[PDB]
Amino acid sequence: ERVAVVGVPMDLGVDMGPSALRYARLLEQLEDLGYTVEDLGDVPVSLAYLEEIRAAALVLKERLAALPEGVFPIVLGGDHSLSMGSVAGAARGRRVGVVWVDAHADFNTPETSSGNVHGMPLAVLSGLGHPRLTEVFRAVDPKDVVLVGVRSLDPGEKRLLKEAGVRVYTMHEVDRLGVARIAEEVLKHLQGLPLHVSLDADVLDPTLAPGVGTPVPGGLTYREAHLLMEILAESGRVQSLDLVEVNPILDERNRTAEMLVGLALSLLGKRIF
Amino acid sequence: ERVAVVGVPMDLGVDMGPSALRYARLLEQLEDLGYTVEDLGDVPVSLAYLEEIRAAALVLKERLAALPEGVFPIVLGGDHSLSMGSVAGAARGRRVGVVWVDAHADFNTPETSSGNVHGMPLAVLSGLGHPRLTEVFRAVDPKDVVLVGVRSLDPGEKRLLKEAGVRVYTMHEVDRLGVARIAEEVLKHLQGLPLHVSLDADVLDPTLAPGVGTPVPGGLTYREAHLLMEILAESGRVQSLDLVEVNPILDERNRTAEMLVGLALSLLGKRIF
Amino acid sequence: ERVAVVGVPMDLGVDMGPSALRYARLLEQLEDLGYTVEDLGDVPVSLAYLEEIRAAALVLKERLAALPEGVFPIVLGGDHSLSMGSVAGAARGRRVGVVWVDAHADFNTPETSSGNVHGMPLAVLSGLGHPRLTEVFRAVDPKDVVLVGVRSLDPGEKRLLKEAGVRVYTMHEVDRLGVARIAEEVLKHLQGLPLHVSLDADVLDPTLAPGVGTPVPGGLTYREAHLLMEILAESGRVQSLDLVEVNPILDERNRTAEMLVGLALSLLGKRIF
Amino acid sequence: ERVAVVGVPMDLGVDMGPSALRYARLLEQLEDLGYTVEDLGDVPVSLAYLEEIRAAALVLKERLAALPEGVFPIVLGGDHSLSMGSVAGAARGRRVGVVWVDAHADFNTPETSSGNVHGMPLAVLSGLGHPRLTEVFRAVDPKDVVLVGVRSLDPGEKRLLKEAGVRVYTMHEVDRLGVARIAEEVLKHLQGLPLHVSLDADVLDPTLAPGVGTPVPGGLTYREAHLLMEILAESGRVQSLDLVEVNPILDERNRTAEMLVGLALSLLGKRIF
Amino acid sequence: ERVAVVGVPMDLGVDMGPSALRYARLLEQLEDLGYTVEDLGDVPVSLAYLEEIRAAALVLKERLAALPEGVFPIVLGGDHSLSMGSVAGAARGRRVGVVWVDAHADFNTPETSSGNVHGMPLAVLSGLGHPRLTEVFRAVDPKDVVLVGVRSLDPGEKRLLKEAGVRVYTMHEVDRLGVARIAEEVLKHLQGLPLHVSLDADVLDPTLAPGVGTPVPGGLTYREAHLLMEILAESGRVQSLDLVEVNPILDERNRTAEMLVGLALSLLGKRIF
Amino acid sequence: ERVAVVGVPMDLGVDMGPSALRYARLLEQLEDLGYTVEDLGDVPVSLAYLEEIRAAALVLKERLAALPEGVFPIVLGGDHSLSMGSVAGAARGRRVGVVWVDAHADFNTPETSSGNVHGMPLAVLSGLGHPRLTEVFRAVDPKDVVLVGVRSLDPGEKRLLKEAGVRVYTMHEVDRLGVARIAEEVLKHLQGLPLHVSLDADVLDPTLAPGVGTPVPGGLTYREAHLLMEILAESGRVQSLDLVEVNPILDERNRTAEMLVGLALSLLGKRIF
Ligand SMILES: N[C@@H](CCCC[NH3+])C(=O)O
Ligand SMILES: N[C@@H](CCCC[NH3+])C(=O)O
Ligand SMILES: N[C@@H](CCCC[NH3+])C(=O)O
Ligand SMILES: N[C@@H](CCCC[NH3+])C(=O)O
Ligand SMILES: N[C@@H](CCCC[NH3+])C(=O)O
Ligand SMILES: N[C@@H](CCCC[NH3+])C(=O)O
Ligand SMILES: [Mn+2]
Ligand SMILES: [Mn+2]
Ligand SMILES: [Mn+2]
Ligand SMILES: [Mn+2]
Ligand SMILES: [Mn+2]
Ligand SMILES: [Mn+2]
Ligand SMILES: [Mn+2]
Ligand SMILES: [Mn+2]
Ligand SMILES: [Mn+2]
Ligand SMILES: [Mn+2]
Ligand SMILES: [Mn+2]
Ligand SMILES: [Mn+2]
Repeated sequence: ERVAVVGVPMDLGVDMGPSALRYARLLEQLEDLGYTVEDLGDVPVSLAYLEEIRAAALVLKERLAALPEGVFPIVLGGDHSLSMGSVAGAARGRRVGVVWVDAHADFNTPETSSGNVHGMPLAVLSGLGHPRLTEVFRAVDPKDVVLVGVRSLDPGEKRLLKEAGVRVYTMHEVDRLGVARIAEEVLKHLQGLPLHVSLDADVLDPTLAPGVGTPVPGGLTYREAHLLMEILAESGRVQSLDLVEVNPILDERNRTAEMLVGLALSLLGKRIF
Repeated sequence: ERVAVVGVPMDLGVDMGPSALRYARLLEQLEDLGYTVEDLGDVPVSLAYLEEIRAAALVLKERLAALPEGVFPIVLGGDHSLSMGSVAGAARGRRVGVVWVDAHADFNTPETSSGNVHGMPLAVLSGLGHPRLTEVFRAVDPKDVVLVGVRSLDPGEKRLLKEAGVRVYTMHEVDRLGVARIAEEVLKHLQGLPLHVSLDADVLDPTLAPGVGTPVPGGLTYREAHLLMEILAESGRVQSLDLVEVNPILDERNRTAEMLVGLALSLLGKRIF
Repeated sequence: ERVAVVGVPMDLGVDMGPSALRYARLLEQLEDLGYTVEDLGDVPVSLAYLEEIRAAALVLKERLAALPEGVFPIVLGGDHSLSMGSVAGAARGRRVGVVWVDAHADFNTPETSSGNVHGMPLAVLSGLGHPRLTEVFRAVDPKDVVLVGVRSLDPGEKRLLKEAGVRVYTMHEVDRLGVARIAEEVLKHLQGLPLHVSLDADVLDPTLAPGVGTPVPGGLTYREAHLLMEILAESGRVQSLDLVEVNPILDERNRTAEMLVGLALSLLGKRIF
Repeated sequence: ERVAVVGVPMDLGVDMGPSALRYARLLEQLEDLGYTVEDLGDVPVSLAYLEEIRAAALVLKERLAALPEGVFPIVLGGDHSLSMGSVAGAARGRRVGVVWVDAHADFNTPETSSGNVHGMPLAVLSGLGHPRLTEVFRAVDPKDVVLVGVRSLDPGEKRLLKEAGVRVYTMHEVDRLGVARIAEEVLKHLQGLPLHVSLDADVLDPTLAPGVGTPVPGGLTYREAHLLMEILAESGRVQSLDLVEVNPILDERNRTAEMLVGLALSLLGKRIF
Repeated sequence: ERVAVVGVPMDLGVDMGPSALRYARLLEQLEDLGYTVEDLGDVPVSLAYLEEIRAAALVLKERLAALPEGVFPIVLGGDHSLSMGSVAGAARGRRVGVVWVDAHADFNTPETSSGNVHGMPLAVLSGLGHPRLTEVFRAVDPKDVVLVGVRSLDPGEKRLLKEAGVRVYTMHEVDRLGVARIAEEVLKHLQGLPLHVSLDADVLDPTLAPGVGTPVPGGLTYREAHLLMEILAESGRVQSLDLVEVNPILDERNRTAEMLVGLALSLLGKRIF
Repeated sequence: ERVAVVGVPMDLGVDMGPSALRYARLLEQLEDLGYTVEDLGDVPVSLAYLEEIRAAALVLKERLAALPEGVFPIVLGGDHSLSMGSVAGAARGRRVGVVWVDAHADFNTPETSSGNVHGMPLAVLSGLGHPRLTEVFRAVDPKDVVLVGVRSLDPGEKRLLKEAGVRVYTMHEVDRLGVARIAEEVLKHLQGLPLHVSLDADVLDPTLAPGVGTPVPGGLTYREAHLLMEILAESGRVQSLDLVEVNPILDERNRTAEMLVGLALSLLGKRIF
């Protein structure tokens, strides 16, 4: 019944993502859906910038852990790095499954690689990476993580993912199996666990979502993304959500932000029938 | 072997739809397919406009009912309201299955809703709605009706559809099951019955068919629409067809009209092999 | 030019009907008439027996549907129940008119009645009755059905027939109008449609055709039956035929089977001049 | 989400009530509350005047009955007589509970009494009174009616009310039990039913609402009226509302109209917290 | 249309339950209802007996999973322990709602308690209990389970039920709310899911069903039990059924078995009107 | 103030019902209630027996029609067939509502069915059935009839009841709505009309009233039956009553007759407070 929205304008043009999502009327539409919604505003944001990222993500983690239970958090973001804080915070010390819907795996470590932290959050959350990050953000077991829509990986990432035993559904599996079957398998693999969904806008085909920093051709269609959100919603186990990497500076008429808002609605129960 | 084409330029810019469809060479192409074709011209068209709609639809019903049996009728339209007359007329007092391919259910009543009659034809045909319409247009049992491609419904419509027991395949089912399976299920549900296909241009994704009054994203692809028509055609039970809601004023290079003409050809037997 | 004969020795002594008909030289006489004939042998036959009947009729339906078009099928039978499969199969998914020449209407449902399925085939074909049957055998529309020679009906049957709007020519109409006029009206009522003739031996007066399970006095004379067949033949629209209910165990010198073979020859063009 | 406002400037100076209510910014404030509002304008108004009243109320009934379901109607009025049409029209043929908040019971018949029709609407609605009125306005069972705030009754009225079994909460009961308890009892007595609230401005103490034709001392306080509206709103069952008897000619700075507009907002969800 | 009946004479005198139920003409009456029925015979049955129970339940699970889809399975039993296999098998790997109509919750684990396995099946099915059982029988999410008619619970059970979040309707709720409302709430709570109904004879008042191992006073009346079955039947979502714990050795004239057969008929569509 | 009791010992062991009812001191208790009572004795009684039934019922009709108005008639019976005469006679040519409290609908016609006339009285009274009966006993419009407590119907009866538009409250509705609400709805449905109550002993659960020819489990409880009678009594519109189908030969200590006598007392005003 209750939903809390918090923004993380972190870009360490994605820092404009939270405003774009708000402008796509995420809040008004959540209310039309029957939810009572509260906008918590934005979390202050001031190798590269590791400490600054740590500081911001820490505020986020603490902000989410404070929420009275029963309040569904939706984090609007810039960098996917914010997920280190959102997942750790939203998990509330309990075992949660993570469904990472992204064109990338974000499973790099300082060792595997351009040194961008927003390319290592899922690894950090899994307990792999720089100590200053894992010490406060490790929050999920690699076996309780599922990647969906992946189509671009670094050599080092591939190794780590395999070593860690993370279930990965690349676009190859999406094409081969279909979203309906994959969604079912995702729920089975993470059965009995509350689920945190982290949705990176770049999972959508670039033709549909141009407003992303690292576009990769051959992504999910509008319909597949909605189906995935609908099936995950049906499970009734989704407890939190990240809407990240929206970059209005590369977008067209804010359609990428509008896309993600529509997907959030589907994930929270909006149905045709 | 025989096909009769009649237009209903009713908009009570869709009134330009019949001309657009004729300009897309529906007639010439039906002949290339081996059918002998006759253009019957247009039916005269002069809450909102209920009596005027009733009058026009009545002329249409009578015109179709008077056709010699064995002559396949294709009604070109503006408003989907014309289907009250086309289905009642093409049914010939007989039990017919109705396959409504539309982004909407057109199952509203004066009570459920903007008062537009073109949003109530399927309800009327099923015997629900204003007495002045149901008294002369009721023509199908709700159980012999199947909706395909629906992605937008009003609250009242949902209730009526469930109460009536109408089989509904929304885009969610389309994504989940696939058109092939849905087409098979349609034929099974309406097994042994002649079939009337009512095709609303808006069932197609807006990116593919922009020339429609009420576009709704996430529609059928070009291929899916043809596959549906081809499987229905294989049954050999299709007996009549409506090609409605084409709006050239909102279209681009008449591509929406061309889309529907191609779909009509597939429904009438055109095959790749 | 081509005729295919198939037997259905179903009695769920009419199971001996196919052999009796073959022994009456149906095949040799069809050849003398100029047809190239192929005997397909018999379809395997193993409330009462509904599933067994469904199985056998389904094999029949598939066998007929698989025939190359242009091949006239003649089904020899025991129970008239086989018509659920012969009509559905011979229809080939297209609209066909049914001329049911029988002393009975076979229009009962499980509700209207002794529970014998061979008393419900026409109702099933018309979409009325047990779901397990109508779901695979519904194949004709009530207004495309004409009963000729009826002289015995159950109370429930009368209701269903009137509700369904089936054109019925009982012996009262035969006596009042004459076969010539009735045949003309049958063709008019089913104008433009290919015709399936289902001939039950009991339509003939018992004095002429004793070999039937449920004889009813006051039936058609030898000449009337031949006149009906000859006029239907002249239309050039007859596409399939059932020769059912021949029971050699109750017959005299196989004359009933010989009667039906003679009528089949008239239906297929045999003429005095 | 949707609200429709219609006025009935009937005084057969209360005819100036609709304008006064509109000038109190009822519409603008409903929008600030989040509702989408449509002003339908006024219904034409031309023993005493029974036929003229009937005509106007009939137009009103039809106008409300034609509204798409889901649209909350608020009728602005002069005479409370308009309620014969508003309740009958807003009921939509279904069983509805009526909460009549008035200093009077308006339960007179031509027999019980000054012949003013605006003193008989509730009786008429309950099926008691002149045939010309009950024949088209009877719309509620006396047992689904609850009067709140009554402090002035005619001898005849008392008899009819008791005979009919109408639940009446006079100011004596208000003083004794308190509005909170009375509001709870009202919802219980009319449990499971959609509610129509008819608010007569004279239910409020004259010192607070001087702009009324028949002021009666000892009415509801500002706070009690708002509490009643808030508790009724919490039920989520209120479907329609009448704001009647506002007379600007006897008012002071339009405060009575402003009072009612404030109460309408409370009834529609406005809350301090 | 199709029903398969299988018995599990497990008592590890309830082992005589399957014969008692068959003697109550379950099969003959299902056919009178219009279903085609097949008796699959019985599944071989040879802390306490955990492995033997596991073996039998496994055979049952496989037998049901192997059934062609569309075939409604009814499992006749001795011990309710058989449900570990019937539910897992009937679920067919898909998400199913479970309606457990029992005087007990059968939600014990080896830890919570007399060590009887037939007092732990629902817990096992929910994934709680001995590993040897949960590894092959876990098949439902605690949130998709609803208990109806409970009137006897162990301290440990109460904890587990609350921890798991299982919706429980004890006889207190039944008395307070009424079966009509409870049935509605059950369907809502398990909306959109196929339903498996597990009916324990002891849910019925002992005065009505004496033939049960653990009778508990204050149970459901004959009418309440039929109403529950009728409302669940109306949903059209019931896909499987268990009829367990019938003990003819403690019964009177087999009335408990006859009671359950009647309830099965109501659940499968039998209605007064 | 005045009550007339007449018996109809018709069984064409229910013929012993009138004596059983008298022995239950119906008369003495009616006097204790304040009524002046007169026993008119019994009406002479000499497909099946249609003419004999007609003759007896006719004598009954004439006997009741001849009673001075203001005298409440109570007819004690054997067969419910007597109601053809009691209702027609008690109606006195005026429009009366009929409350048929029975486990059966008695709405059969010679066509719908074992040919027992006592299974067709309500139909006859409604103008459906054998001409010999309807010509002299038709006396009520199907729309002024309400059945309460029904739990057993023949297929044909269902059709006739729906066709005729008779309001039917089966035990399913009783369980769902409760007698209180049903009694209110009965009075509303028959508002403004004098009421004739026909009470068949078999409406009561067999466990409570074993003395009936066709017992059907799941009937009304003692309290429900008294509540129904008390609410009908409160209306003050009940004008006549039949107490039928009491069979002392199948009864236990005349408790069924005592049950009905008690119910008559409640119907005639006996109250606890
Ligand atoms: N509309 C936002 C711009 C996004 C800024 C994020 N820091 C603001 O101007 O407040
Ligand atoms: N070419 C057609 C145009 C279709 C018009 C819509 N009422 C004409 O104007 O004759
Ligand atoms: N001539 C066949 C007899 C068919 C009668 C029924 N199955 C045979 O005996 O081989
Ligand atoms: N303001 C209104 C006056 C109240 C009218 C009521 N009929 C007008 O001048 O339109
Ligand atoms: N009639 C059953 C008896 C059920 C006893 C429990 N195993 C049998 O086949 O012997
Ligand atoms: N005691 C009554 C008995 C009624 C049985 C019905 N004809 C008598 O012999 O007069
Ligand atoms: Mn990412
Ligand atoms: Mn990414
Ligand atoms: Mn449409
Ligand atoms: Mn549309
Ligand atoms: Mn026949
Ligand atoms: Mn026959
Ligand atoms: Mn008033
Ligand atoms: Mn007043
Ligand atoms: Mn149990
Ligand atoms: Mn139990
Ligand atoms: Mn009766
Ligand atoms: Mn009865």
